[PDB]
Amino acid sequence: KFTRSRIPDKVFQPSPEDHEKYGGDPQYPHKLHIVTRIKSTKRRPYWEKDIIKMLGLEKAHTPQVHKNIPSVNAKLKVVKHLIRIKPLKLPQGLPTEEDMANTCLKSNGELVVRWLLN
Amino acid sequence: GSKAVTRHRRVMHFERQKLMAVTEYIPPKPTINPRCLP
Amino acid sequence: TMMQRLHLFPDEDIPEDILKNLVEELPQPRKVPRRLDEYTQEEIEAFPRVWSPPEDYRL
Amino acid sequence: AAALARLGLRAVKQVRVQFCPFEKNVESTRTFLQAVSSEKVRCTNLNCSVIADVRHDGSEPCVDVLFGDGHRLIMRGAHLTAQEMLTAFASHIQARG
Amino acid sequence: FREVVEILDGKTTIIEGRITETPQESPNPPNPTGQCPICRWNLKHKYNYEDVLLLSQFIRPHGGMLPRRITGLCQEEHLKIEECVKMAHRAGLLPNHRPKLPEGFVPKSKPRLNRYLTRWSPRSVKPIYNKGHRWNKVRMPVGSPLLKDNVSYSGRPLLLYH
Amino acid sequence: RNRIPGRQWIGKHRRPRPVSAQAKQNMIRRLETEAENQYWLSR
Amino acid sequence: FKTLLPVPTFEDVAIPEKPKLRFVERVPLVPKVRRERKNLSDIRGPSTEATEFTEGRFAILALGGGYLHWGHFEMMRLTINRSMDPKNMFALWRVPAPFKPITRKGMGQRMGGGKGAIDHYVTPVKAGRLIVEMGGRCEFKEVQGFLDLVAHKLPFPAKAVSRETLEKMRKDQEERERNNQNPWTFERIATANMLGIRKVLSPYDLTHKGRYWGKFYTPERV
Amino acid sequence: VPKTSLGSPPWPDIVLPDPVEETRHHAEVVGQVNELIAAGRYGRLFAVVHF
Amino acid sequence: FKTKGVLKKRCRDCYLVKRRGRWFIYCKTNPKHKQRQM
RNA sequence: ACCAUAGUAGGCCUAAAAGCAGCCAUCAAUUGAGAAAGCGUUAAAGCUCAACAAAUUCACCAACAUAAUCCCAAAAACUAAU
RNA sequence: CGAUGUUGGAUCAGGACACCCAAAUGGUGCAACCGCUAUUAAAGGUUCGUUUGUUCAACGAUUAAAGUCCUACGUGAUCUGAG
Ligand SMILES: [Mg+2]
Ligand SMILES: [Mg+2]
Ligand SMILES: [Mg+2]
Ligand SMILES: [Mg+2]
Ligand SMILES: [Mg+2]
Ligand SMILES: [Mg+2]
Ligand SMILES: [Mg+2]
Ligand SMILES: [Mg+2]
Ligand SMILES: [Mg+2]
Ligand SMILES: [Mg+2]
Ligand SMILES: [Mg+2]
Ligand SMILES: [Mg+2]
Ligand SMILES: [Mg+2]
Ligand SMILES: [Mg+2]
Ligand SMILES: [Mg+2]
Ligand SMILES: [Mg+2]
Ligand SMILES: [Mg+2]
Ligand SMILES: [Mg+2]
Ligand SMILES: [Zn+2]
Ligand SMILES: [Zn+2]
Repeated sequence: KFTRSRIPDKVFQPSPEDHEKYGGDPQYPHKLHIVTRIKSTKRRPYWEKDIIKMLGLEKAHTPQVHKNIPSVNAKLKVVKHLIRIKPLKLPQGLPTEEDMANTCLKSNGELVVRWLLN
Repeated sequence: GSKAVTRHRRVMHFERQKLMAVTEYIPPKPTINPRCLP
Repeated sequence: TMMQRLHLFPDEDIPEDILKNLVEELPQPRKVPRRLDEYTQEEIEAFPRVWSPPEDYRL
Repeated sequence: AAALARLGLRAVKQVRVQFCPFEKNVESTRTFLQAVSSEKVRCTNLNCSVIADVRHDGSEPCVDVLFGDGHRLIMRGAHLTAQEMLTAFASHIQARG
Repeated sequence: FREVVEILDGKTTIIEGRITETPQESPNPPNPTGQCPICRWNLKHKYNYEDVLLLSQFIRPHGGMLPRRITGLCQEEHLKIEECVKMAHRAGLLPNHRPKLPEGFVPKSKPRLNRYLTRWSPRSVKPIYNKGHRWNKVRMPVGSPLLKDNVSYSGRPLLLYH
Repeated sequence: RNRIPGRQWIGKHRRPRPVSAQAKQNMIRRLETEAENQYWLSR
Repeated sequence: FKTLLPVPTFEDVAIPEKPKLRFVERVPLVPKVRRERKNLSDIRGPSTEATEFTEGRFAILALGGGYLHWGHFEMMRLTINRSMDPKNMFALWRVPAPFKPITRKGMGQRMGGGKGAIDHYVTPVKAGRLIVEMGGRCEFKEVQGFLDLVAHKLPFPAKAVSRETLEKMRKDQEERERNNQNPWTFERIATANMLGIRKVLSPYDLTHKGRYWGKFYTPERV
Repeated sequence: VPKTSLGSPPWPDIVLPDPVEETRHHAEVVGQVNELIAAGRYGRLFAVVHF
Repeated sequence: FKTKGVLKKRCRDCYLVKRRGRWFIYCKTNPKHKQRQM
């Protein structure tokens, strides 16, 4: 029988070089995910289809942002072969209420607050 | 449909073949051949 | 049709009619290696003797 | 020494080998001597004598072989190798005889 | 290079060894620590069947390969150079290294087919009558797998079968 | 002249089709994205 | 001139009586009346039992999986018994007599109607199991020479091995797998279900790790 | 310095001018074109436009 | 001559030779030892 | 490539068993050569192996025919390709 | 299955080669004549009768030989209809 699948925790214990490699900080985990749906749910089991639906990942190549809490990481772990996950970065920090209209999201995964001054 | 075990070697699903082909052993290649070293 | 615009001659003998239309000559797609007798003695002495044969040995 | 035995040395009269033991170049001629001196080649014909001439001063090793064609084959091994001497010997002394 | 001379005078035959001058290894190699002759000149994975100036250094005046213990080649490279020499003979380079035979130059045969990079010998190859379809296809060998390690400047691996 | 028995891609005997350098590239690139993917899922 | 070397000497070898192979029976003495389903799963994958030597220093090692019926036992028994010095060598069965009933129908039957009847008995052999174990005051080389015949006439691919040969190829097997240059191994991808590949794989694969496929075993597979 | 079919890359060697002389050359050229514009010596213009 | 899948020397006088893109076993003493690899 | 002489037909059973149907010992001369690893003989004699000496590139395994109207894209080993 | 008419003959044969004859060879427990094997070769050949509906098979006489097969067990909008 083809079934769902366990994923041993050993997979998710990061090696010290990986920090250097993907650009994560050894000390502090990032706060938010930008998840994108890179593949299609067709030819995949219904449960992955559902997980993708409830992650807001319905439309392809569109970014979506999610908490980095374990509740979410569980579902993401199920569909991790269908998606691309990159940490959200805030060079200019989080947007105030004056900056909502000028916000834009650059492909390096970073959120710029002031877009196109004069 | 064929049984799991068979006599004739049993062609794989293409995706499995791609798996097999990507995961082949790669022998380490020394920078200089030890023979052509002193 | 465009097979009719192709003209093939086994050697170089071409009707002067067909010679008089030629605009330009395409560069040959393979670089032809010279034989050993084509090389200038300059080029032969310029390339290193790699090994030193024993004087006793006969060729 | 075998290829000489197969070839039926009986067409030969006299074989002498003149060489100079203390020279550095004589190993070849010596190899020839021990190839012709072997029991097979020696017993193919009893009409043939094998003489070893040993001198310190002569300084040039040499091999001289007479046979009944009225032929005289003289090979001066100096820079000549053993099996070149024995091949020359074979094709020379067999094809003629 | 030691020539062997034979003379016939009055029912006496003289055979003698005679020494000529051998050219010497060029004064200053790039990798003097290097073991094998190809390697100390940094020619490993560089020479092809096409490089004659290199190949003609190991062979005999009559076109055959020199032995290995004389030349000093690393075993692998010896085989490579042998392949190359065959391939180059067949390609029609080294025309001076054939054996000279006064009679046989006269009897023309159909003008030599120009070929290059030929792995087998011409007399030994059966024509492939059956080709075969896209999935089972008979491929025709070009060049030798001994040279599959030559440096590729394009980056794409040399294509050994078509 | 060399027929594939029955239907091409289905049965006990199938059309042999080989894996392409292209396919190895693609598969490997996916793998890389997934390894990174499960790095970011780790902490 | 060549210098000698000390010859291997066997003072410690004790030869048992009846050194030649026992005759094995075509059919077990208590014939199985109840028709068994065929686990093919008993030929499939690596072997657990009979992986190691016991008394002897030589063996035939099974590289594939297969069924051994009486014909093969006969073949091995005769071939080995007249190929050995009964004084200096002894042999041993590392495999049980054939116990597993295999059915057939008369040729010309339509499908269905019930199970067939018991035609013969076989022994299941998983890849990596020693078939026959030969000890003695022998050097490996003679034994190897005539053992490879037997090995070759077995249904699965097989080899003749000594203790030294076996540990050689095992250390080589693991050393090849810690040498590996490419980051992507069957284990690594399968366990973590990368690319959702678990869809195309069988559960057993997690254990087999792409070394075993059906009854076949490819040793080159890391 | 030996020469084999391979040891030398099969493509023309490139020499790109020093950055300073290049910056000078560029300013010079721009000056020239700019003169062409100021004088009105361009005949008729075409323009590729995103719309 | 026999066409065989495996060539093996049947005596000390057999020699082994590659001609016409094949392997051959020729024997001068016993011509019955002649073999051609298929 | 090279080379082969000694107790001795070792003791037995057999018409004969002389290194070589079989059973048992497996010692011993010579720098060196098994109471003999292959062939051979009715029993021998006779050819080779291992032994000295002579020398010394490297040498473990690996090879496998075919169908019926007409083969079946054409072709091609490098100018830079995550 | 709103029909892909079925055995053997006749006629005309298309093809494979796993060769029966003709050609060229290797091995022989090949002296010679015969043979027995194996390799290569498919342009051309491969009989007439007694009985059987017969294909096979048996028998008479011969042939250089009387090949093995495939073609909707080739071929009924060309024939036959014994079965
Ligand atoms: Mg199934
Ligand atoms: Mg079909
Ligand atoms: Mg099919
Ligand atoms: Mg087998
Ligand atoms: Mg010897
Ligand atoms: Mg055949
Ligand atoms: Mg075509
Ligand atoms: Mg119907
Ligand atoms: Mg209709
Ligand atoms: Mg016809
Ligand atoms: Mg044929
Ligand atoms: Mg004939
Ligand atoms: Mg015909
Ligand atoms: Mg039928
Ligand atoms: Mg019909
Ligand atoms: Mg009809
Ligand atoms: Mg009608
Ligand atoms: Mg019709
Ligand atoms: Zn080298
Ligand atoms: Zn032989």
